[PDB]
Amino acid sequence: MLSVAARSXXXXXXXXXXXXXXPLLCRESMSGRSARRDLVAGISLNAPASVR
Amino acid sequence: GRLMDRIRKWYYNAAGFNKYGLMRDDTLYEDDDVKEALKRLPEDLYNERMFRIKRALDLSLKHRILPKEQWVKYEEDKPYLEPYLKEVIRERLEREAWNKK
Amino acid sequence: ATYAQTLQNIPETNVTTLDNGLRVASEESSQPTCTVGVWIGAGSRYENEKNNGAGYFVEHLAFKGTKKRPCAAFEKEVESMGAHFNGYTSREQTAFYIKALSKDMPKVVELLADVVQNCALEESQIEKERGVILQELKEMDNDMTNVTFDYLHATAFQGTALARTVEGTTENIKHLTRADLASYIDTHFKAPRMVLAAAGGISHKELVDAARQHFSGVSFTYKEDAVPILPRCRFTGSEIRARDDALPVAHVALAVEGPGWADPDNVVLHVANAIIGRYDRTFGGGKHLSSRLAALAVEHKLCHSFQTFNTSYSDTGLFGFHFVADPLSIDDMMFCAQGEWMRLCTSTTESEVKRAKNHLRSAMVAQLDGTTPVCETIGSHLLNYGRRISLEEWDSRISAVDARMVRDVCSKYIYDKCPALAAVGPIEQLLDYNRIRSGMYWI
Amino acid sequence: PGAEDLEITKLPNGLIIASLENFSPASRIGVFIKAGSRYETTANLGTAHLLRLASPLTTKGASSFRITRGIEAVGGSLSVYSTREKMTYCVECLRDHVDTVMEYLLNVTTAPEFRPWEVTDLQPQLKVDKAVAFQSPQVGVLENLHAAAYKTALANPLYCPDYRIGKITSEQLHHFVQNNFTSARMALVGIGVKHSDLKQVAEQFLNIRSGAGTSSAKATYWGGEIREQNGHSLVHAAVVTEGAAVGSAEANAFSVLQHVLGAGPLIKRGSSVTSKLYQGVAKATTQPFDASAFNVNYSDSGLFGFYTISQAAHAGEVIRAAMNQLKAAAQGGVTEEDVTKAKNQLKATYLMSVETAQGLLNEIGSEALLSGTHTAPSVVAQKIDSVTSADVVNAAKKFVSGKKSMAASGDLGSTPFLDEL
Repeated sequence: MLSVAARSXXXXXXXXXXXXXXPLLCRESMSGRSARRDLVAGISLNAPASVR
Repeated sequence: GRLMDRIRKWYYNAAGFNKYGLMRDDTLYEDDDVKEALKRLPEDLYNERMFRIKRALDLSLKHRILPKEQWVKYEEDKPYLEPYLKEVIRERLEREAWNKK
Repeated sequence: ATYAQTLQNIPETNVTTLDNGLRVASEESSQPTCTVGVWIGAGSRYENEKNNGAGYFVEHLAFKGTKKRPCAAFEKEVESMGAHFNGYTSREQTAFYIKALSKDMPKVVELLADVVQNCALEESQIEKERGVILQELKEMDNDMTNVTFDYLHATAFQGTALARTVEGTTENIKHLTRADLASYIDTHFKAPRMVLAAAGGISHKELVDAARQHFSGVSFTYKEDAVPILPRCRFTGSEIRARDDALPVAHVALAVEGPGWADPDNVVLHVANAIIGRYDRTFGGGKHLSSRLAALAVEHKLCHSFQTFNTSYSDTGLFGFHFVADPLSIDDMMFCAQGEWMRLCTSTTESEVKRAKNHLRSAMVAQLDGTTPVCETIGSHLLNYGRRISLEEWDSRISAVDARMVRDVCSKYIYDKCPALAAVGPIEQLLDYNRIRSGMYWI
Repeated sequence: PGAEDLEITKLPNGLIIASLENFSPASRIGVFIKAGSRYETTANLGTAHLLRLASPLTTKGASSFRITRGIEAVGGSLSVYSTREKMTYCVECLRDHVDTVMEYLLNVTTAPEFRPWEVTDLQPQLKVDKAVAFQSPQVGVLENLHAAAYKTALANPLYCPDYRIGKITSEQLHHFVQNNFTSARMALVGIGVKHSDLKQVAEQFLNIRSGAGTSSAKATYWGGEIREQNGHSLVHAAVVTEGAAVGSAEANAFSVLQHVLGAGPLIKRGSSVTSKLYQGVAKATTQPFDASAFNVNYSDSGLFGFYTISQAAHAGEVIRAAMNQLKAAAQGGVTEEDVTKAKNQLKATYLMSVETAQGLLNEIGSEALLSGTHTAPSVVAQKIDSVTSADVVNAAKKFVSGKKSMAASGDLGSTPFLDEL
């Protein structure tokens, strides 16, 4: 398990605002959002930006 | 042949842009390839070119020219843009050929 | 080894039907881990005015335990065996599936069955989910992309079942009864309308055995084994414009009526969508992307993103596209987009299709990357196509598509049609249905 | 057939080559590299980030144009995932086009040209790419966490700092690629192709001489506390201590202490029971929230602790509660069973996480680079359960005793300071 992840065609994009910058209201739409482990970063020439 | 190479230097002098202090490349009509080529020039080469041109235009408005000493000499004319222009055209042809394909 | 062959070596999908009518299917692999779940042909389209949202309210309680074992027990029993329990509910399809080690396969089935059959529906829990759901509505209300697709449906199929949201209405959630939820489960979660799907390292025979065991109840009458055909939904060329200039960017979604699962044209349509493709500001390809619309989008900064979609249903569907863009570039984007659609009906090249097919092939293969996605495919295939369609078959269909074909199919569904339009946000620059309508003809 | 093998040669220069073959209709090839933001210095910060976005730029063999139109032509893809210390350039496509797609992967990772103008036009993209990533508060606090937890290498941000946007040079890129993309630091993994071919490719092409050029200045623990007051109604917070290093002996202990405390929900909208931390928090707070065990394993260091999310006012109770649950565990509060649940909970997680061609290649690669060979899936499982009830409790103590570093975000008016725990 030396995997940096296993310890720690598709894809949807997004968009924000620059210059200065650019909802969760129940334990349900928040659970699983507490940094599993490290942070990865991806970029594809053909798909959305990824982050863990 | 090293003959027509005598022709070149002849023409170069006949043309007369060197009398304004312009380099051969400074005289290129700015079509699209040239437009792009210039955008790729290093800051310094770009500003040097800019002054040379603004200088020629001032001469042209004055109906004067540079003192013989200051004329660009055939063998000292820097073809600074040709390398870039050559590339901009290669890329374009590639894309062109690839899009018909 | 060639692509041709690898497609053949793929282990076939075994399907066997029980007595009550339930169907059992699986694709066995060498994998130690796996996924199994039940895919039900039931959703919001099956609901009515007063019970809209039941299928969703149910989806929330489907995990708060059964009668055989209350909440804490149920959860503890699932967690402590390292299995993942998840699910969903759409308009024409619901599903509850589990991810675990091939070993537990049988205990899993028992649990699946206990949920779809004995959901406790404890009343104290219902008064809690009421707030939970209400809260998820306010959160989902801030997701423009979804607010936009719901509006698209709400207008495209106005006055029908498909016009409803899956989560239902505020009033319904506030007043649904222990009864209604029970009634929904009883009326809808039934054997002939369900499919037990499994993918991973499991034995079909072993699987079907477990089924017979916990999927008991057999039917007496003829009505209990009849799978009801739903009243058809009427499509309407229209538009809904929700304007709020206080929102950062605009969302626009435009679409025409699709054929529905069964139709072979769906293959071509997907190839078509492959030509127009999709895009978003983090695509590294940039100005070189093969998609003409993506290219222009980059050249002229037309949008933050765009995507084409071929949402199929049993008897109908929606074929369109959706984009997000700044208030002042909506017009040009729409213009260029409708442009590309007309190009589809009139000038598609063999070059464009060759690539589209390759993109579509890779796409279908990518939908079978893991046990959960392969299980999802089986569940849906049986439920929608009444059987499984292999990659070997799909690929054949895809290889049959050519420019000529794409043109004729797109012309058939797009050319001179009255689209449905949903626009949300600072949409002033996009305007007049009439103008949008004229964009539906002349390359 | 199907029941194949996993060959794994290792050429002269030190370049590793791992391969498999599950006769999948599609192939997936990668190029794992020991290189990241960890090898940057105050002088070339962000250069690693830009290098990630620069993958589509012109190479000596293929143009910015042909790379994209070329890969798209065969329904292929090309991406670059990277952590704080590893970069992975991988492509995907149908078996028939592996050869085609390969040319570009080779070119991108070994022959970049980083033309000044291309580089210049590209830089403003760092601004955008960063802006989307930072939409998740999750990412903002992990940047500051590493910052407060270290003094160097790992303390470096994963996304190019603002002040350096537009100031990176073609130079910095070149040098960064010359001193880090060296054969002894690279591995060419590849699922879905015969090992003999993936090998033939490596040899006959790959240049950029062996060695290990620049070396990362060993990470030094700092134990800082960075707080970001930004008005958000939801406070994110992370509290950690130095933990296990990659492949460390002590590693597997925290992994288990992780699952014993709660490492991410298993039942949609369910209240994790096997999660002591969650359950412990729930008893303390009454409003919405989330809490988990945080664990990171780096080459020469590691991080461990918990991460929370809560309404600003119930921030105090949530983090203190998350703490007691760590102390209460450092005091024999770990049943012999909790250790058994977690043990399988982990083998399951690990196992499932390898159904994805991406997950698999990411596994076969991470080892083939940091190690030199592929561990047996039974060894991993054997090494995991060989963890004692004590190993776990002691890991918990290491946390309670060690110096902590924290990182908050949101309206912190009720959030506590590291010295109030």
